[PDB]
Amino acid sequence: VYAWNRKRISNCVADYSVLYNSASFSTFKCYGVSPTKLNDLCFTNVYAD
Amino acid sequence: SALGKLQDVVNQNAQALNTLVKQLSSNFGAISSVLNDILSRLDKVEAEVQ
Amino acid sequence: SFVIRGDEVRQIAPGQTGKIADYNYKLPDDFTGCVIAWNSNNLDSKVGGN
Repeated sequence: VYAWNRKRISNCVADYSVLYNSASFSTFKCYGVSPTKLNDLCFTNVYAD
Repeated sequence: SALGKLQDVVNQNAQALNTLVKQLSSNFGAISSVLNDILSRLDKVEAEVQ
Repeated sequence: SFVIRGDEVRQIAPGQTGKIADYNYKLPDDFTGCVIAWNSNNLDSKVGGN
């Protein structure tokens, strides 16, 4: 965590419903957007830290 | 400058409408001033607070 | 009244989503009521599985 790794996400189609309904996750929270609504949006970029 | 009394009445009413329109761009503490940002970003219970 | 796994108790609330809230049991956004839940591993679990 002292050297956290950032991945730029671009040029692509996501599915955040597949993420937030995944059995893999023990906690999931969102800010400035609500997770139910993410599949209706677009972004100039996404970054994963 | 002779008709300044009548021009002042035109100017005050234009100033008041221009102020009323520009106040639509204010957040008032919401995440956005654009009502369609709030409705496209958030679900009902979170949107109604904004 | 019903049985769910301990992870899913969060979905038994007004305004939620997920396979229980979406496909099994939905509460309205203006729900008036109480949600009551308790662990039943002493009754509803079995060795080799229930």
